Amino acid sequence: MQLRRSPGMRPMDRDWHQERARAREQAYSSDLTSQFSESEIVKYELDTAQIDGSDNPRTYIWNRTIDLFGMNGTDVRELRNR
Amino acid sequence: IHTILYAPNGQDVEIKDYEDPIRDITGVNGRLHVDCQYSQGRSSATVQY
Repeated sequence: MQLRRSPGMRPMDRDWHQERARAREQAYSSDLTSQFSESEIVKYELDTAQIDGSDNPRTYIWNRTIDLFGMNGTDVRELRNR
Repeated sequence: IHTILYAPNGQDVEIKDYEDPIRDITGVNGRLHVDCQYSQGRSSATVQY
């Protein structure tokens, strides 16, 4: 018998995909222990998701303290030479 | 005496407006390529004080 949490079934769960997509989008580093619950790391097999902060949009969005020029909120991967 | 005008985008002066894609700056820029050359410099005399 198989349950949604059982190890051979995880790739069929829509939620396992969606939460691994979230984890990649919300991380800043491959250091999972700092950023996620032990429950999340186990339930979503986050060791095997390519989490590194490269997919988080905030890695690329500018957020300077003072904003005279409307530079804040621009995303470098949307520029002409990217 | 020849004045030689070259422009890549037309016949004459080209003026271009732009927004900076990042910085909330607008500009206007003009260009023209020009040379001047005597065909025959003997056809010309300066008057001197």
